Parts: sequence; C-alpha cells; structure tokens
Amino acid sequence: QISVRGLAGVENVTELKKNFNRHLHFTLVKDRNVATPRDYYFALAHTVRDHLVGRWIRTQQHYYEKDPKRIYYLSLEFYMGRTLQNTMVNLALENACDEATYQLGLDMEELEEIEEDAGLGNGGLGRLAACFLDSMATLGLAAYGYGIRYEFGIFNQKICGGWQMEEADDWLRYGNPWEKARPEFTLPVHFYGRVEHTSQGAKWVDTQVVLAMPYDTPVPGYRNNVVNTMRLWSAKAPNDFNLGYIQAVLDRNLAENISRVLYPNDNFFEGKELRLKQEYFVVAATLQDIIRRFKSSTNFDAFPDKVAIQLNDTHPSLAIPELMRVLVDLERLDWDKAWEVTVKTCAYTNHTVLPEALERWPVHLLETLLPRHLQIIYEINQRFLNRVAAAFPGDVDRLRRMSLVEEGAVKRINMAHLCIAGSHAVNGVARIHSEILKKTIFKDFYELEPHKFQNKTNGITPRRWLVLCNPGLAEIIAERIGEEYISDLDQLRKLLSYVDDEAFIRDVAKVKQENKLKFAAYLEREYKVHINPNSLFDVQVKRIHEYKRQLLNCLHVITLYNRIKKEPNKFVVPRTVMIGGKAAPGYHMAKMIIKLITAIGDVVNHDPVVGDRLRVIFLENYRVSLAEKVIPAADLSEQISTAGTEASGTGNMKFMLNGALTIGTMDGANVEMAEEAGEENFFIFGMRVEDVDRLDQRGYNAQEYYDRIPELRQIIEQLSSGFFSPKQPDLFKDIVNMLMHHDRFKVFADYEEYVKCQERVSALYKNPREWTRMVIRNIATSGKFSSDRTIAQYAREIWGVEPSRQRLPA
Amino acid sequence: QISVRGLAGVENVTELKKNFNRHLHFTLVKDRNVATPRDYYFALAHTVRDHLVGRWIRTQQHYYEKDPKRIYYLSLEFYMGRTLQNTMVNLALENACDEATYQLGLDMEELEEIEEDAGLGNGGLGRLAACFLDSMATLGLAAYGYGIRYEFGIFNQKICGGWQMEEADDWLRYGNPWEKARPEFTLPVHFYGRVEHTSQGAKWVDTQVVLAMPYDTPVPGYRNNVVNTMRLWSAKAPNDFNLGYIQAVLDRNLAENISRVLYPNDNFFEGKELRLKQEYFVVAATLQDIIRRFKSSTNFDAFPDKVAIQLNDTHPSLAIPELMRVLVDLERLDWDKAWEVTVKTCAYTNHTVLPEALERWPVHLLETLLPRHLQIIYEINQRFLNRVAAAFPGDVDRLRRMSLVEEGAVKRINMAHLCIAGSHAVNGVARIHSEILKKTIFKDFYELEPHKFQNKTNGITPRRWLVLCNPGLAEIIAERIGEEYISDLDQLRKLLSYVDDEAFIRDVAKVKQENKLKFAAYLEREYKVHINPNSLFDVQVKRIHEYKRQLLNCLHVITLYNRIKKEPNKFVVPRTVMIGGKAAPGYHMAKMIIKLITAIGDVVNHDPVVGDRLRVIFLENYRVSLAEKVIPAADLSEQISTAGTEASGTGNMKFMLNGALTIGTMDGANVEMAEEAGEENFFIFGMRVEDVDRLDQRGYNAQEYYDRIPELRQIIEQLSSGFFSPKQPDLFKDIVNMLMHHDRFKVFADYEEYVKCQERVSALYKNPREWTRMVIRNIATSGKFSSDRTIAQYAREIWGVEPSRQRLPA
Ligand SMILES: COC(=O)C(=O)N[C@@H]1O[C@H](CO)[C@@H](O)[C@H](O)[C@H]1O
Ligand SMILES: COC(=O)C(=O)N[C@@H]1O[C@H](CO)[C@@H](O)[C@H](O)[C@H]1O
Ligand SMILES: *Cc1c(COP(=O)(O)O)cnc(C)c1O
Ligand SMILES: *Cc1c(COP(=O)(O)O)cnc(C)c1O
Repeated sequence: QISVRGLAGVENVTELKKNFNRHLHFTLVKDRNVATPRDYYFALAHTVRDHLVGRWIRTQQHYYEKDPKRIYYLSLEFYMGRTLQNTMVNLALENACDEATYQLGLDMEELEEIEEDAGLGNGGLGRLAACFLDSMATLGLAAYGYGIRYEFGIFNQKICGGWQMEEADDWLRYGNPWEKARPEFTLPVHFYGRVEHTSQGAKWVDTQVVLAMPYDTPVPGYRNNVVNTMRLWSAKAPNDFNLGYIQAVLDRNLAENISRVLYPNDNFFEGKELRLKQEYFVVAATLQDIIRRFKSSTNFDAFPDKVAIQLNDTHPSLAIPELMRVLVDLERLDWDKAWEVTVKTCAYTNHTVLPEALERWPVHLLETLLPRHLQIIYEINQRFLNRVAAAFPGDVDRLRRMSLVEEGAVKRINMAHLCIAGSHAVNGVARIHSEILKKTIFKDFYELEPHKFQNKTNGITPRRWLVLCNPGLAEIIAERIGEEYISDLDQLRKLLSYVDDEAFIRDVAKVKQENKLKFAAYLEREYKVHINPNSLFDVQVKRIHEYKRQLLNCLHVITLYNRIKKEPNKFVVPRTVMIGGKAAPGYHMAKMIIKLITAIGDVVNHDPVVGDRLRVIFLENYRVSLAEKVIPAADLSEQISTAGTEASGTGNMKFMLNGALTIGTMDGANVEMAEEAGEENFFIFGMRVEDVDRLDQRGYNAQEYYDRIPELRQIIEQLSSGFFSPKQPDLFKDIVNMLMHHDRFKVFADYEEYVKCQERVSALYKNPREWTRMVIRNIATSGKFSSDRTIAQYAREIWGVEPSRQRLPA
Repeated sequence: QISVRGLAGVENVTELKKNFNRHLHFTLVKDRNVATPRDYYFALAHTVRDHLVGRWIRTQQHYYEKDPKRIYYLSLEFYMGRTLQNTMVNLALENACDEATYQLGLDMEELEEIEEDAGLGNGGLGRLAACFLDSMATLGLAAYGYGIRYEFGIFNQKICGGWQMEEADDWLRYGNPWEKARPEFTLPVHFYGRVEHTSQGAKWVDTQVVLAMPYDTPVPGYRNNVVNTMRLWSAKAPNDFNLGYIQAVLDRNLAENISRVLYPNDNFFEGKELRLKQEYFVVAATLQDIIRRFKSSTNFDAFPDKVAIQLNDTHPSLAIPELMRVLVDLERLDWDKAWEVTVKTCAYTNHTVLPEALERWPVHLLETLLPRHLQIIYEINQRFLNRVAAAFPGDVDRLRRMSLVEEGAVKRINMAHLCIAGSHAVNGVARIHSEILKKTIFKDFYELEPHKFQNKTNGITPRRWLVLCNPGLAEIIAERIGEEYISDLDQLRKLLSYVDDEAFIRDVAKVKQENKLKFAAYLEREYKVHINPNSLFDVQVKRIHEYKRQLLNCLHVITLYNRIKKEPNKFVVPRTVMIGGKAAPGYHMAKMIIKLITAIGDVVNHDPVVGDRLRVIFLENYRVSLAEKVIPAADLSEQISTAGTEASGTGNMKFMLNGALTIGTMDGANVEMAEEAGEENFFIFGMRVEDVDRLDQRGYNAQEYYDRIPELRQIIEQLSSGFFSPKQPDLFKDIVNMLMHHDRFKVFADYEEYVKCQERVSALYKNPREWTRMVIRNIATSGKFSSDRTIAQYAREIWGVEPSRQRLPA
C-alpha cells in the first residue's frame, strides 16, 4: 500500500503464503476450519521468525570471525513491547506480509493486536534499553543485551470504581515464538555461604546454588541484515536441590522465584532481599558468559580491549565487585591489575537525582547473602578513600561524604559511589541532568576525577516510534525527502524548506486528523467511550508520580471546568484531556491521584452545560503498545515535571517526532528540544532550576499562593468540601493536606504560569494553519533525539568502537 | 537393515534428510558446526513428529464425522517411556530414518539415548495405561487418555554407599517435542467453598478456582494411520489470584503445585490433601471436556451410548459423584435419571487386594475440600444401603460391611465401595485375582450384583515389548511366519512347528546371546561393571516391595554363595543375578532391602574363590527405557510374589515374549502363562493361595523353618552377626526381626521349594539345546498376553464397541 512499507513481490508473497500454511499445519497442528485468530497470529509470527534465523546465525558467525570489541548492556529491565511488526519493518516485509495475509482472507492488523507485550520494564529506563538495542543493531555494533526473563512483567492495570487494580501479567501463557531456550549454556550462581581464607587466596564456600538458564531473542537492525542477541536468564533449581520427598520437590519454587516477577517501582528504591538476589543473579550469570566468550576468542590485559560493560543505573552495580572476585579469587590476578581491568571495562549511566530512588543496601543484607562481595567492597572503599585523603589532605568531611559505606542507624552501601569508583566513565542522560550531577550529588567525585563525567542525551528509535506507529506521517515525509532519514534522522531538517508549502501543510494536518479518528474509534471499540475528534487532544502519559505532577494538570482541568460553569455561553476551544499511566502498588499518593482523575471525569463528562467542550479520560493500562496508538494521535504533549527532577524524559521525544506541540518546564531533555526547535515553537512555562533553589532557600509556603489566587482557592475548597466525592466528602483529604503542607514538588508555584501558557496553546489551536506550521518546525528539528545519535556517542566516547552502516550479505 | 523395520525408499530418505536439515536450521537455530548430539536428537524428533500431524488431524476429523462412541481412560499415571523409536515403528519409518541419519553422518541409536523418559507412572498400573493407549489406537477405537502433566515424574534413583538417593526428574528441562499445548481449551476447577440450598437445587459457592490447561500428545496406532490423543492437564492460577503485590504473585505457586509432582508410591495409599486435589483436578477438568464434546456432537439419555469412562483403579473415583453433581446441580436432571446415566457410563478396574493400597479418605478432608461431593456420596450410600437392606432383610452386619462410609477413630469413605456402586462393570486383572475379589474383599457386592463382576487379564503391547526392544527376535520370527503377528500375536503359535527345527533353535539362541553381549557392554559403558556374558542372566526387575519378595531372591543368592565357599572346586552353572527397582521414599523396609542387595554384592563380587561363577548386580534407576534393554537380555525371569498378592503382574509377560524362562509362584497372571505354555515348560514352586490360607489359619511361625533348615539358619546368623556389614554389625537387624517375627509374606515358607526349583533351572541351562526348545515353547504361547486381546475384551464386554483393524487413508 505505502512506499516505506517495502515491496510486495510476487515470489515473496507466494513464499510467505505457503510457509504460513505450513506452520499452521505442522507447527500449530490445525486446519483452516478450527483455527482461531490467535492461531493465525502464531502462524504469521513463525513465518516472519523464519526470515530472521539465517541472518541471526551468520551475524554471530561474523562476530566470531572478525572478533570485534563486544558491548554488553546490563539492565534489569527491557521494555520491548510487541515484536511482530517491528521485525517486519526492519526486514522490509510489511507490505509483503500484508498482501500475503490479505490473499489468505485475513486482516494483518487484527492479528498484530493478538500479540502480548513483552512488558519487562517499568517505564523510561526500561524502554531506553529497548531503543538502545534497536540502535546498536542498526549501527552494526557487536552488542548483547543481558537481563532477566521475568515470568511476570509489569502488572496489567484495571480500573474499578475509579481505583487502580493490579493483575498478574502472565505474558508467556500462550508461549513466546521469538525466544529460543539455550539450556546448553546453563550456568551456576552462588548465594549465602561463608568466606574461607587459605594459604593462597580467599574461598567462598558452603553456598546455595541456583542455575541460570538463558533464553535468546533476536534483535534485527534496520535493513542491514544484522541480528544481535538479547539474552535473558531464567532461574532453575538444581536437581539435587533439598535432596519429606514431596516437600523437597515443591520447595524448588523458592529458588526459581528469583526470576518470577518484575518489581513494579518507577524511580523508587525498595530494599528487599528478593530484589538483591535478582541483581546478583543477572550479574553473576552474565559475567561468566562474558569471560567464557572472551577466552574462546589468560591475557586479561586485553580484556578491556575486547569487552565493554555498560551498567544501566546501579541495578547491576555488583558487576564491579563480582568482576574483581573472579579476577582475584579465581584467575589469581593481583588486586591492582584486576582493578585496572575492571575500571577500564565498566561504565555507569545515572538516571535520576531523586534521593528515594538511589540504591543504598543494608550491610547486614550483603553480609549474609554475598559475604565475599562485602569484603571486596570494603577493600575498594579503603583504597578509594586513601586516594581522596591524598588529594584533599585534612578534609575529613569529604572522606565521610565520598565513602561507599554510609554510617547511621544501619550501615548501608551507596551503590552509586561504588559505580563511580569502579567505572572509567559516568554519564547523565540530558545536558541539564549531567550538569546537576557535577554540581550537586556527585560534586565531590567530579572534583577528584573530572575526566570521568560525561553527558549522553537520551533518544528514541525512529523505527518503532515513527515508521511503525505512524506510517502515514513517515510516508508523506518520504514522499518529499526519500527514505534515508529513517536511519539518519538529522535529514528531517530538510523539511524546514516545506514549512510554507501548502501541499505539505495540508498533508501533515490530514495525517494527524486520521490518527485522531482512528484512536477515537479505538476508545469506543475496546473501552466504550465517546470523544469529539474535532477537539484538541491534550495528553499526559507516563508513570504516575508526584514529581511528574499529573496533579498540576488536574488543577488546570478543574480550572477550565469552573470557567465554563461561570460563563457557559462563552466560546472555548474544545479539549479532550487524556491522562494515563500506572502507579506502583505500594505508592499510596500515586493511587490517590488516579482516583482523583477518574473522579474529575465523572463530574466533567456528565455535566450537560459542558457538552462536548471538555472531556477527561483516564487511559487504562498504559504500556508500549498503547503508546504506539495514542502518541501519533496527540496534539499537545504534557511534560510538566518540576524543574530539576526529570533526568531526561523520552516520552517527550516521541510526541515531538509525531506531530504534537509541547507544553512544559525547562527540565530534562525539554531544554534541548526547545533549543533545537527554537523557544518560540515551544510552550515553556514555570520555574527554572535556579528558581526552585531560590524558593527552597527562602522556604516554600503553599498557603501564600492559596491566599493570593482566587481560582486556586476555589479548586482546593471544592476538593476539601467533597465536590468531586459526594458520598465520601473527605476522600481527597490526603491530597489537599500534601498540597498545602508538604508538597516537595511545588505544584502551586507553577499554577499561574501554567494556566496562562495553556491559554496561549488554545489561541494557536484556533488557527489551524499556524498550528500546523509550528508542528512542522518541531518534526523537522527532532533529528537530534534519535537513539542512533545517542548510541554513536556512547560508541565513540565511552566504548571505543566505531558504528557502521554497512549491510551484511543476506 | 532388517525387514520388520520397513522400507528405506530413495524418495523418503531424501525427504527426511532435507526436513532434518530444515529443523536444525529454522527450529533449533543452529548449524552443523555448533550442533550437539542433543540438537541432532531434536531435529530428528521434529522431523518424525511432522509425519504424525497429517494423520492426527484427519483421525480427529474422522471421529467428528462418524461420531462413534468415545472411550475415556482416566488415570493418574501414564508410564510412557521414550516416544521417538515407538513413533518410527508405528509409522514404518525406522529403516528410512536410520538410513537418512546414516547418510548425514549420525548414529540414530546414539540419538535415541538422548530422549528423556516420560516417567509419569510408578510401575505396573501406569505402564498398563500406556500399553492400553497403544492397543486402542491399533484397534481403531475412538479413545482418549486423560491424566495429569506432572512437572516431575517418578524420581531418578542414585545409589550412594549402597543406599538409594532420590533426585528430581526434571524431564521437561530441554522441552518436549511431542506435546502440543492447547491453552484455548483451558477449564476452571473448583475447590473448598460451601454448599447453599436454594429454592431450586443446591449451589456450590465461595470456591477457590484453579485453571486446568491441556497438553495433547499423539498416540499412533500400528501402521493403520490412526492417531489418537492423550490429554494431560496442567495447573494454572487465575490472573486475579490473590489479587503485598509481590507476595500475591509468588503465591500463585500454591495453586500450580497441584500438577507439580507424581506421588512415588507403588501399591500404597498415602492420604495427603495434595493427592486428593490431584485426583479431583483430573476428574473435574476431564468431565467438563467430555460433556463439552458430547454436546458438540440436552438428551443425556444417549450419554451412555456415546460415552464410556474407564476408571484406572479408584484414583479417579470422584468422577462418579462429580458426574452426578453436574447432571443434578447444573443440568437439572432428577437424581434417579442422573444415577442411571452415571452407572451405565462408568466402569471400574481394581488392581490390588493389599489393604494398605486401598483408598479410604477421611471424611473431614472431603468435607473441607469438596463439601458438595461429600453430600452426594452420603446420598449415594443411603440409597445403596436401602437396596442392600431390601435384598438381605435383617442382615445388619452386611449393611455396615458394605457401607461406603467406614466408622471408627475417624470416619472415612471407602472409594472402592463407591466405585462398585456407581459402575456397571467391575473387573480384576487376572483370572485368579478376579476370583479372589468375588470370594473375599468384594464378596458382599458380588452377592448383591453378580452381573457386574468380570475378569480382563492384563497384557503388554507387542510393539514396544518385542519389535522395538528386540528387533533381532522379531526378525527371525517374521522370517518364518511373516509380519502379521505384530498386530495378531496369537499367530506366534505357528512357531510350535519349529521347535525341532535346528536352524530356528540356533537363531533363537544366537539372538539371545547377542542381546546379552550388548547389555553386558552397556553395563560397563554407563556403569563401569564387568560381567561374564556366558553366565545365566537371572533377573528380577520391578518396584521394591515386601510382597514381591526380593528378599527370597536374596536368600537364594546367599545360599549359592555359601555352597560355593563350602565346596570351592565343585562345578556350578555360572550366574549373573540382577535385581533392580525403585523404593518409595518413605518405605523404610524397601530401602533396607536395596542396601542388603548391594551389601551382598560387595561381598560376593570381591571373593577370589567365587571368581566369575557368581555376580550380584543392582540395576540402578530401573525405568521403561532400562526395561527395554535388560528384558531382551534375560534368561531367567523372577516372579516370586507370595501367592495371592500380585494381582496380575505384567513384567512377567514381557520376559516370556522375549525368550526368558520363568521361575515363579502360582500368582497373578503366572497361572495363565503356565496354563498357556504348559506347566512342564514353566518353573513353578511354592505355596498356592489355598496353602497360604491354611498357614494363616494355623498361624505362621517363622522360627519353625529356622529350626529345621540348617542352610537357612546359617544365612540368618550371617545377617545378624554382621557378616555382610563389618563396620555396622547390626545394620540389618530390622530385616532379621521382620523375617523372624512379623513377616506378612512368609518368605521362609517358600525357601526350601524355591532353592530346589532353582537347582532344576541350573540343570536345564547346562543343556543349551533343551533350554532353547523350552524357550521356543514359551514364546510360541505368549499370544494371549498381547494388550490387543485385553482391549478387544474391554471393548466388546464392557464398552460396547467393536475393534477395527481397518487402515485410514494416509
Ligand atoms: C532508577 O531510575 C528510574 O527508575 C527511571 O526510570 N528513570 C528514568 O530513566 C529515563 C531514561 O534515562 C529518563 O529519561 C527519566 O527522566 C528517568 O526518570
Ligand atoms: C493401586 O495399585 C497399584 O499401585 C499397582 O501398581 N498395582 C499393579 O497394577 C498392575 C496392572 O494391573 C498389576 O499387574 C500388578 O500386579 C499390580 O500390583
Ligand atoms: C516512552 C515510555 C515511557 C517514558 O515516558 P516519560 O514521559 O519519559 O516518562 C514510559 N512508558 C512507556 C510505555 C513508554 O513508551
Ligand atoms: C512392566 C514394568 C513394570 C511392572 O512390572 P511387574 O514385575 O509386573 O511389577 C514396572 N516398571 C517398569 C519400568 C515396567 O516396564
């Protein structure tokens, strides 16, 4: 149908059809008379998968022959989403498969909706890992993603009575056609035990053993015939485990629980033993695999020349002491040489500055679970502090501030300090974030080793986030500038010469309208909810958290509602406000915010006077597959975190690339986005980081804003009086109390400027032509935010490898 | 190579080779450079599996079109063993696959050894179910085997320090290529809750739900293109299960534990809650599936005409009250009509008379777990006893003897009584066993309803137990009488006309020698143990149990050893005594018997004076695959259970068909085997059932035998003095105490006659020609013991269906 979706050759369509029927028969063991839609989905999945194998086998054989430096990206999260369409896009098989299934009397889009999301992540951090794998494959890097194969990913969110209900994400129920179990590479992981000091070296003995079984999933590059690997470990008990009889067998579950479920927290540290076990589990299995592959290429001096380990935050920080343990205890290298190798091999990426999100493990936990690692950590700390003492003689407070060991009620290990000490590079994920790291939380470290600190602004893959989810936009763009931009997003700048092109302006606006119509229909299909496609689609989708300030958005919504009730027959630009995102199960305030949102909708959506001028919808179960649907349909992107709290943000980039204008604070990547597009083409408002600091020094007093802003006072009084909760008048008392007495994120402080800015948005929307021209200016300057640019910088500035755009023989 | 293995056509060999390479590439994602033997095994398995699908799909379509009466065999055990070779045999692909793999540079036999046994059974009862499935498919019956897909089957037995060690049988570790998950047919099973009595009928409410997910495995008939199904249920927790968050997800294990492991008991009842849950789990899921299929053919009067349910012992006895529950509570049929349908639908097979093996569930357990079923059972009992009271007025003791409810310390439900009352047919598994049922334990029931009692002597499938495990013997036989006997075993009688044929006599003897050489080599390969292939192979393989009397065998072995030590330079026929079998983990005496056996071997195998004249080997981890190796190599089959205890026995039939002579008591099927072959061609000894009864009436006094038999006294003194356990003089004190004071199985009573009989065996072995002629007479008369004969009788006399030998279009 459309150009960017590839060719539908006669030979290929014929081949696809026969292989489809072959799998339906031999693989699914079914006939066209009893086959269900799910059966057809699997037949198609296996058919597409077949096209990957040849390339997958030769890519790996290629790396063996050339032996390039290997990149290992360690993460406890890989938010992959669905794999079928992405695979077709990267293999240029979309139109062929669409035609083939069409001829078989099937609708491919219907089949794609059957695939379960691989939701092995919470949000931004996990999705970044997924985008990175795509880019590393597209740039021809010998990269491997290593993680855990959770039996249950992020929970499926259900809304009952306006409240969030959690249900298990049994994503493997019907099977996973993309993965390939590799039991032959199963490795042992040790826990507990004790340390024994012998004549020659220490020994970790009397440990409990848990097996790590790997499952490999192919990661295809964009049309370059490269297929890398994502290896996820699954926990298995040894067969002699606990070996009355029956109980011993049933207790195998204890060991296998390690890979059972993903901790559902976004930007929040929960110091539970099971989580620590998961972190060591992935690190121990991965490092053995890395060393095994290295030897199969004694001379560990060349280890850093053949290996690069990237730590996605501190979750896999134990890789540092584990590498030391192996090199020192097992390989018998002297400490100094081992440390040199470790530092040159490891690099650390920080993803937040919120104190509650930093990992600080209790010493008593490490002491019992990983006794040898604790000893190695104390030794690392000892030698590191000796270096600090030599550089800053007499500065005793600096010593206690930089220590990896934190004193107090209970001693803890600051994992971030461990990562900085044992890594040759430390980076933030957006310019402002990286600067904050050097100026605040990591200031002492920056002063000791300035060369270690870098910035690597985040990005998103234009394959999944443009071509896959918005083919209509990808097509009108390709029509003007070709298809080269898909793997060289900077070329979108050429669109700047079409900002005055009446034809282009019309096409851009038409694509958006079509996306909105499609999404508007979807809402009624799977969720039975009516919305006016002519209204401005105002959306804020991301995990629910106080720092992201969904509450500020709520305040604006209520303001709009009160204004309409005050002057009913006054014209206002129609809006459909959409808010979606999951709240961590144990995050009470976050769950209350969800209830507030649905409560507001209950009132606003049923008020006769409002009509179709204002609608408030809460998008249930926001996940990757849902993002691919709502983002292309958005007009306004809400990125309103308090300045200095959102390290980078990536959802913001997805909206910019898909034709939505942005209203937001100068926080995270928003700053660079506005810089690229021009501040006049962005809706910036609120306090800057400096303004927040000034307020804190003076003391934030929410009462002041309440006393001086009549409209704000009214909203708070409505909340307190039960206006939004008739049967439960004090239902939102906790929210009001927090806002009024202990709001760490200063919601009230940005209220006035936010509302004013929103009026400017409605003003521009009333002028279709000018709204679209500003949109074009945003799309045209979103090139910098491609994860291909991000990965190329990591490759050259951190890993020491050169990216390649060369195709491999298919 | 050999005739009976089929043709190796050029076209087929070429096709097999290409499909083998296809699966290695696309299915296993590997190349010939990194493929391991396990990889090659799977490539072959998938290749053979492909040949089954077409036939499997059309067989099921066939049953849908013709709608014949369906046979449902319910069992908690299906001891299948390996599937690859069996599939090739039934599809006549063995030589083709052998040639194809040969050309690819691979040894098929080596690949077959890689497959894990599907050990979902304990012994005889579970293997009978497996043989039955094979025969039902070969006889063209629309049969379905229903059971549980245990994650862990019978434990793998390891021998350490002469003691049995148990280790988990993780048979699904590398995957199961034969099964096909059918999540689309997942069904709910209810537990706990309470009964609510409403205006119209009772309702079972507030129950906990566990999902039953089916996995289908194909069951090919012998060269008739019929492929039936074995459906095994797997337990799955619902997604809203227990829905802090993490714990709720981890607790899903509680529900899924139902299908986690097989209870490892042979002829022993263990009243644990988990076992009861397994029994109801299989019954509830299966019955819903049966009824669903029935409706997809309201008129339950025709239910018995379209459905037959065979209960393999009482394990699935809850099918009776569950069927009543569904018909009465859900379908709204009146009790009397529902009962009529239930009785006409169900049939029960008893497999033992040992009191400790009978199921008697505590009322308090059923009361809590299945409240509605308990009520239905009380009602059934009430109406049944009313019938008894009317037939035998005033006989109050008969009423208490026949009640389904047993009074006493704790009230229990006698499941056997439940089965007899709710079944239209009850059968024993050997003529003598069925007679004992009518004369003793079920006497009262037989007097009330004589027409219900039948006999169906057991059998074994000649496919796995002759053609598959002993191709050499199958070939020399086919050379003389053709291949028709493989599916019409009675034709072996034609071999009687070759008993004087010098050529045949030589071939029979040659095949046995080759089998012994192969097995003798195997022992050194995987177990490093030397044995003299020229000796008589004396073997007893079966589960370890006191009633099977492995101890009597031990006494004979020690006798032989003492005699040699007494007259060292006297000639004796060399023997290799092999004993193997697993002991239930909680069966202490059984574990002590294993230790005694290895202890005897430790002494006998290292005595210089004995030389290679006597060897005692304990065959580790006896299972189906091992049986296929040792049985064809045996000369003497030990079937020495105390008369009246072995219901039938089936191992005895396997040995008879494979050229071994039998030494045994007139117990179980041994009686019919001797009757078929002629008592002069069997080595019978010991007390008959009548003799055992006389002894019990008089009182068994073991001391008497000890006082009057010098050789026996010596053995007991050696055991007591520590002769076989130097470091632990009283190690076998429990064994001696049991033998001397509380031996329920009268080991001593048959000692003298057993030893005398064994001398007659050694005498015949010294005459090769006559030994072989007697062997021929046994093989020639083993036809009656084919499970095809057994199934044909069940079909005509119980299920009301006619077996068919007609091929289906392939
Ligand atoms: C440990 O931090 C987190 O939980 C987390 O998800 N952080 C997130 O990581 C993303 C990728 O760098 C950033 O864009 C987000 O701003 C940051 O909050
Ligand atoms: C519940 O009984 C058992 O545990 C069991 O395995 N019984 C066995 O069943 C076999 C098949 O009929 C018979 O041949 C054996 O003699 C009987 O002991
Ligand atoms: C892109 C993405 C995120 C990150 O969004 P931010 O607004 O940067 O927090 C979270 N969840 C999903 C499903 C995403 O696709
Ligand atoms: C045939 C068989 C049995 C039954 O043997 P009996 O001697 O009748 O108890 C038990 N186990 C296995 C593995 C078998 O093949």
